[PDB]
Amino acid sequence: AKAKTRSSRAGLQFPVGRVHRLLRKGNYAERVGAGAPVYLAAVLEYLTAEIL
DNA sequence: CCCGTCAGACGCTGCGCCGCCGGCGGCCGGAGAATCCCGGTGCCGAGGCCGCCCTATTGGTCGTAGACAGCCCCAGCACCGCCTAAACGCACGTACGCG
Repeated sequence: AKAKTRSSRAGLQFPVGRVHRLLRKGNYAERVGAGAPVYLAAVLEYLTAEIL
């Protein structure tokens, strides 16, 4: 089997794979819906793009 | 002759004119003092590149949040009538305010 990054699978650049781990250790919740981080990383890329 | 009336000239008063002076205002010239570029020079640090590995991704699972399906029932909403305090309009005037 071959693996592909999730960021590409969303057509995104920011590290969905990394940021998902952050909420897991961030203790904001005990369980995270897998859909949430993909949404989250998308937001940041929009925000960062807006400023520069 | 002088007074009296009216008339005419004088003196005084009020005015504008007249010239002077001042002040003001405006406008400008140009010094000149900064800022502003403009070009020459040289880094050091982006940026770029390479090694590498730890984490991200994959497969599987399993068990449990949570949907959802259904349900009861409070209590939020209508509305209805009677009441009056509460709101409203104006009427001054003086006092904050603004210059």
